[PDB]
Amino acid sequence: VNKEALVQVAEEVRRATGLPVGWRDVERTLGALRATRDLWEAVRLSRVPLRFLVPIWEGLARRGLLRVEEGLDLLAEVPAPRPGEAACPACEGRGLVGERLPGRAAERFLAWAKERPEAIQDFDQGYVTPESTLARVALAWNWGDLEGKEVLVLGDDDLTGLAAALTGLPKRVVVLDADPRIVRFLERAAKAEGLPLEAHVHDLREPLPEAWVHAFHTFFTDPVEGPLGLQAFVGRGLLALEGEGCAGYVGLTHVEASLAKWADFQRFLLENGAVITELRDGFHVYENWGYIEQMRAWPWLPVKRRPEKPWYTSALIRLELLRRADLENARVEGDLYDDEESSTT
Amino acid sequence: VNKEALVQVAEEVRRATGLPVGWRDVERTLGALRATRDLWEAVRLSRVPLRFLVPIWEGLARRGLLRVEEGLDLLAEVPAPRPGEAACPACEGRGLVGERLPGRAAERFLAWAKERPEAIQDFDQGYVTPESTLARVALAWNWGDLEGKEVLVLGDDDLTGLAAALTGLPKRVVVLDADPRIVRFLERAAKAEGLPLEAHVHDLREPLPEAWVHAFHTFFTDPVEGPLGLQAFVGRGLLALEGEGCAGYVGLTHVEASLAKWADFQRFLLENGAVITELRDGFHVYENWGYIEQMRAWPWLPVKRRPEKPWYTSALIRLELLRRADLENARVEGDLYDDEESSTT
Ligand SMILES: CSC[C@H]1O[C@@H](n2cnc3c(N)ncnc32)[C@H](O)[C@@H]1O
Ligand SMILES: CSC[C@H]1O[C@@H](n2cnc3c(N)ncnc32)[C@H](O)[C@@H]1O
Ligand SMILES: NCCCCN(CCCN)CCCN
Ligand SMILES: NCCCCN(CCCN)CCCN
Ligand SMILES: [Fe+3]
Repeated sequence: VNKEALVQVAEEVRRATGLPVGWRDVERTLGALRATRDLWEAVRLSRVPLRFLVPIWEGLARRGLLRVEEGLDLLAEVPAPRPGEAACPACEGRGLVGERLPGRAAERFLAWAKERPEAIQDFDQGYVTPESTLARVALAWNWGDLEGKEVLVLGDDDLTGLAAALTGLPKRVVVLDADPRIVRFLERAAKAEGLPLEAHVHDLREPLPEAWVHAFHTFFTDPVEGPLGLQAFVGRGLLALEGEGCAGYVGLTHVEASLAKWADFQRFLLENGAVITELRDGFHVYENWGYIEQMRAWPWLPVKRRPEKPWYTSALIRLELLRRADLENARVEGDLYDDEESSTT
Repeated sequence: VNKEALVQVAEEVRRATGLPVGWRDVERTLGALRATRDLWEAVRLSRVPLRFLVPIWEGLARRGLLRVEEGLDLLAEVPAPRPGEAACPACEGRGLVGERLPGRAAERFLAWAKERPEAIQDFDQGYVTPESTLARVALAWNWGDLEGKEVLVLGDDDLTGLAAALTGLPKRVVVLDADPRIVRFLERAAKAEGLPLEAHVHDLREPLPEAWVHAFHTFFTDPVEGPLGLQAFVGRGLLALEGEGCAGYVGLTHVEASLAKWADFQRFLLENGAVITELRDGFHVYENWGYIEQMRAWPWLPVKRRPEKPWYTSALIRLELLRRADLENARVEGDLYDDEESSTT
């Protein structure tokens, strides 16, 4: 197997699906398979969308390069790099450790996370590990985006708002979520701990209310990944920021977003006056959600076994505004949970 | 002292200098000074250009907010966050570690580093610590940008090329540098260790030779940071990549580049076919160079004592091409080593 084989597998998939699948996506697919035969692990190692993975694995099987039988087994020596093991074990490759946060935030957060609302399918929910929440908050601590600042959290299954509020740092934390279970849990924690934390039921398919426009120094979001998802979560965040000097924290996956779409996201940020100052790939590790068998991709999977360990991960982005973001504050139209590269909804 | 003072301090500096100095840079300046009396540590904690910090420190002193003597001491309570301390100590916040590299590369690189050429001012040199180099290469290993790949290094006081060769992963490594000392050291190492590693004297102000155009899968550079430096090094590197699916690794400082120049750099990348997949800020720690008292900024400093520990740092950026970059291969006109934001030449 040689380099042109990778090119032809991609073009074939590009022809069937209309999606931006290139040869390096095929290389990555094969590279992961050098290290694992487990489907979920292959996904984690690959950094390719699950929507691309399925037809690539099938194209590869058609050519006799891959055996699909209770696992994904390579049949040939391949022209693809093996995954390297360079990640720092002490911080799981993050570079940041939440244990270091003040106000004993890390230990107090673990107590709350034990009673957290379970992830549900209606809102594309699936929460990150506690260490991932605490480290995302620690990035914001390190960049001076918590202390004395007004913090907005757009969707909060991860409980970032709680973690941010437990540090003692923020002036206040406001959390928006469509799910009353998350709002109520946050309001129970706020009252029990004495935290300057409020939470409100709001569906981000509808415009951001005027109280929250240009009213915050810092936002966090781990959003749905459409262009619709970027209108519903990130565009709203940008509009919520007062302006120059305000910062945003954004989750970004490979599983549901290609590099062509990472580039569309980055171009959206740069054209609306922001700049990226951190992009830590693989920063968030997700806890397995209960509804995996009900997602769109499940019937497509070549091997179907419930995962037993984490496999879904995302990058953490920090952006900062160089000027005020005057974006439209419009309704989302179209199905937020049906992006063409989505798979876990 | 309210936020409007922060804005006035920035507006004065901006008006005096013509440079993009904003309120958040003044907040960052002050935030750092909450945490240290030491000028070099204040630079490291600030994330502000030294060309900015000098006049901000002077503007603060003029308003009776900062005492400047054998240390920098704040004279009032200030609305500025204290920088957080959540970096993982194990990997110095990078998330990556060199020790696991293949070929026993870490251990072998350390021994060659002991005899490295010392940094000279003629070429704006200043090498990162050995672990910074190794971690930079390890990021490339984790992203599959070394194994069976053709690697170009554009400038190499850091000896990234030797470190990458020592893994035994690349197909080959080509190093270009204007300094014959760097070239000759690499040749000797290549010969002694039997590595597929070659080095050539080349001045990046001149066109990339045709034999290196669109010839590589991976490049590394830690470049001079003007518009011009970014054209001589990064624009060359992009031209050197074959195209879609190829990777670049770029060092980018706060010390000599503002957030506005970071945003100009990011837009350059995105409009030339690239996408950022990693941006780890503060990844590289730099060893203190000999000619510090002959650098441009030295007479500007409000206190003048040799640094006893590291203070200059830079981000590590990973870019990937979504398509071929067809940039011009023209001669770079102007003064490479005299960018408006430069301070360490
Ligand atoms: C997208 S999953 C991250 C979070 O955003 C929330 N979320 C998902 N969809 C919406 C929506 N349309 N409006 C508001 N919050 C949402 C979820 O309930 C979860 O806490
Ligand atoms: C910017 S310093 C990093 C490296 O680039 C090299 N360098 C600096 N200027 C040039 C140039 N004009 N052409 C090639 N290499 C350069 C230095 O010798 C060093 O090893
Ligand atoms: N469907 C469960 C996985 C959700 C991942 N995130 C969506 C990103 C892809 N569009 C939301 C996670 C919130 N913590
Ligand atoms: N003048 C000494 C400091 C120069 C910094 N540059 C050194 C590059 C080689 N390691 C890098 C600036 C970041 N692009
Ligand atoms: Fe670490």
